[PDB]
Amino acid sequence: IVGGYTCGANTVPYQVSLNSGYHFCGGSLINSQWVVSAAHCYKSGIQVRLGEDNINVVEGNEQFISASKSIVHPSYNSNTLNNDIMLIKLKSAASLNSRVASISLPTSCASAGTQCLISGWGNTKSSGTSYPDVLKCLKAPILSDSSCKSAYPGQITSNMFCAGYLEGGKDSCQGDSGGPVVCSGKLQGIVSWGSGCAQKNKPGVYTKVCNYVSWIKQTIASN
Ligand SMILES: NC(=[NH2+])c1ccc2[nH]c(-c3cc([C@@H](CC(=O)[O-])C(=O)[O-])cc(-c4ccccc4N)c3[O-])nc2c1
Ligand SMILES: [Ca+2]
Ligand SMILES: [Cl-]
Repeated sequence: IVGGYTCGANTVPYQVSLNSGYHFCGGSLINSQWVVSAAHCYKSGIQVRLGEDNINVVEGNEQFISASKSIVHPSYNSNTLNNDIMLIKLKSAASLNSRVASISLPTSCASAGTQCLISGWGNTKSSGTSYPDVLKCLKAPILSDSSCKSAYPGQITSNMFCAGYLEGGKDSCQGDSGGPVVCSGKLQGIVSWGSGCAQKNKPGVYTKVCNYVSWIKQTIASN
């Protein structure tokens, strides 16, 4: 997260870290046995880490559970990153409490101007790599579709939205991918891509979760 702030331990109880010997993507707990992340964060050998703050120290509250299966959206396109969403089922359910809780799926899509909270252990520099130990947060508004399309002409599908600041300085970045964009207490986006991080006129592009609710629900129901 570039230009963000330290969240505070466990203030984002739905945030998860996908780990394969190191943190590679974030994700969101949507129920005690399922997580939502981005399809491009897929790989085998994933361990889901819940209740984390400092990812390099066991401070307590952590639950490390292996993924039983990962379901990448069948229509995911790696070249355009359209349908960049993935569901991960956990081998055993997580014990939910105040430090580990699920976030709700939306009923409606959010509007431009909606303010949301983006979090993750991704890079904090736009020029170079500096990864943090604790979770970083950023408050960012959803931009209008015309501003999004003007910034990424021909690359925005109806399953994406932009959120951020056109002046640069604040954005999500590598390592934040797969994590949550929560607005008014509902999971509205998934960190997906962007051009560099926090560059002027190149905002973050997120997966528009509201378009996948029926799919997420049907898929969980049949697995
Ligand atoms: N500016 C943004 N809002 C933004 C948001 C999420 C991003 N995720 C990534 C991202 C970048 C990479 C690098 C890899 C490298 O330079 O070593 C790449 O391919 O350009 C990789 C991933 C990535 C790809 C597969 C699995 C986990 C990952 N973290 C990113 O999400 N960039 C991002 C940029
Ligand atoms: Ca830890
Ligand atoms: Cl266009």
